[PDB]
Amino acid sequence: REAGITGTWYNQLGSTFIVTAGADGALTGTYESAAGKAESRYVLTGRYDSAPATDGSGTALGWTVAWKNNYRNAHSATTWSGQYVGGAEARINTQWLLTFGATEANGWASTYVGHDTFTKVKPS
Amino acid sequence: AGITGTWYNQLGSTFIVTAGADGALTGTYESAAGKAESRYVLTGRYDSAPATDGSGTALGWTVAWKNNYRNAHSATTWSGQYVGGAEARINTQWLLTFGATEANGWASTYVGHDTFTKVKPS
Amino acid sequence: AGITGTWYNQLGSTFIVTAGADGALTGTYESAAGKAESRYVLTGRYDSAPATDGSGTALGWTVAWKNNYRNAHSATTWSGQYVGGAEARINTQWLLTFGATEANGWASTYVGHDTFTKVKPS
Amino acid sequence: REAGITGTWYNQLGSTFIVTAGADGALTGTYESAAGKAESRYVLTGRYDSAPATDGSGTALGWTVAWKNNYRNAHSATTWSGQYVGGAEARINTQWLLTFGATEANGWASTYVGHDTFTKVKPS
Ligand SMILES: O=C(CCCC[C@@H]1SC[C@@H]2NC(=O)N[C@@H]21)NC1CCN(c2ccncc2)CC1
Ligand SMILES: O=C(CCCC[C@@H]1SC[C@@H]2NC(=O)N[C@@H]21)NC1CCN(c2ccncc2)CC1
Ligand SMILES: O=C(CCCC[C@@H]1SC[C@@H]2NC(=O)N[C@@H]21)NC1CCN(c2ccncc2)CC1
Ligand SMILES: O=C(CCCC[C@@H]1SC[C@@H]2NC(=O)N[C@@H]21)NC1CCN(c2ccncc2)CC1
Repeated sequence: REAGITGTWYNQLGSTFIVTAGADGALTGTYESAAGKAESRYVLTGRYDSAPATDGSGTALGWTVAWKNNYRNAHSATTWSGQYVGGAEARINTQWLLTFGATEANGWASTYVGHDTFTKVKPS
Repeated sequence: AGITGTWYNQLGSTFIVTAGADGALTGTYESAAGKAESRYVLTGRYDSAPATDGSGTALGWTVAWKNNYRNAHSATTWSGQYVGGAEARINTQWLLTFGATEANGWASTYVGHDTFTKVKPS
Repeated sequence: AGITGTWYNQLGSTFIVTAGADGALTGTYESAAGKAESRYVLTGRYDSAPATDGSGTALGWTVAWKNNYRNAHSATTWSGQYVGGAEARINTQWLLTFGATEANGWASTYVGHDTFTKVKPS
Repeated sequence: REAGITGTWYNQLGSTFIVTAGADGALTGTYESAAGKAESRYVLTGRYDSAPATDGSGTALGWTVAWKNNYRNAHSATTWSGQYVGGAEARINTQWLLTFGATEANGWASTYVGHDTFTKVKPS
């Protein structure tokens, strides 16, 4: 739901995902990474299913951060693909792809893959 | 920036995108494959000040597979880079997540790769 | 080497493995999820002379989901590393490919992640 | 089939995949990468579906290379997951994960993802 997704979320790295789920299916907000070549907040934008199934499945969504802000540029971008699962212990379960700029010859080695689990309470 | 325009991948899907001065990607995506018909909204981000050393321009975008005609309860993100030159291309790898229960969540994401060029695959 | 033994992931699957002197991984895998029953053969490889700087030990293995009882026309590879210490773990990400026609090949691979420890998830 | 898979294959990077598909579902052979921190041949081992479906689908398979041989050790391993599709232009279509040794704190950034298409004739 709009209400369930909008707010502040934290992953296992301690990063802070601040998002608003708009009525039109848009995700907007800011991302602060606790890891990598990043400082302070970055713009994010994405999309979510604004009319999810009523069978107990999660709500599919994704978003992108390009790692450039007013302070620095790490010539890279991450996309997160996953779903919101509501309930007592709400979660956004994601897989991500982090691509960094590379020459054509080195393009084969230009994308990391990983996974982040977002919860409403900070871990550890 | 080279990114703005109409692009096609190897499946024949149509990616119509505008790269704005604020680092945003906006536009529409029409998939030639899967549980999809007509155009879907996309939004993303790109590096608006890329390196000048021959590296590509990092970018990503998302489509949620709901429009006025269909809802496939799923979303794809593409992560990759624009490479300019004689034959400009956008090389991507993608993640397609479909809604699932928590118990079936382990099997909820496909991975793949799409290469986009400006040549209509007529 | 620490790798030889019985490991369990967060799904409750059972990975019984031997890390041999020649860099090979051999053993059996029992999945607690999906189109799978009983044990399946696995084979893989690991770095038999890892760095001494605190880095983990890189490794990977494959299961094809055919045994004497079932054939799910699919295979999973796990890629990751062993990290030793008080609570040894094997952190992995995996790719599960299922047989498909060429036309449906774009939608033929799931991606996920499994973390293995030696604690029976009783 | 055993006959279709066994032999020498080439990917778009110019790497050489030499494999034997055994009756027991085993893949064995050697891999020579044209890219990255690699020289000469490396041992590979994997598995394939030795009784695939008869409906026109491909044959699921995977294999692993640890990037250590008699000459060097790059403290890393790649797995390829994919399928053999037989016919006039036989192919092995794969996705891969390349993991390199990392400390626990840097484990989030320890795996590259990519894709290789193997054919019976060298490209370009
Ligand atoms: O580190 C960042 C930007 C921050 C990413 C933070 C990541 S997003 C997924 C995960 N979840 C989080 O919450 N945080 C992390 N970008 C790089 C990566 C590697 N780079 C190269 C360059 C050249 N060769 C190899 C690698 C340089 C720039
Ligand atoms: O097909 C789509 C939406 C269109 C995706 C098009 C894809 S995007 C990457 C690729 N590049 C393109 O240009 N086109 C393709 N969504 C399905 C996925 C599978 N779904 C399930 C549900 C339950 N269990 C298993 C699978 C149901 C929803
Ligand atoms: O379920 C299995 C085999 C068991 C996989 C167990 C997985 S391995 C990674 C994870 N870690 C574990 O410990 N366990 C799970 N194979 C299916 C996959 C989906 N299949 C299709 C076919 C056609 N269209 C779509 C999907 C049919 C075959
Ligand atoms: O390059 C190789 C080994 C050869 C891989 C060849 C790859 S297999 C998939 C693709 N298909 C091929 O045919 N060939 C390529 N291994 C590394 C990678 C990155 N490494 C680090 C270390 C520390 N921080 C970051 C990165 C160091 C060791």
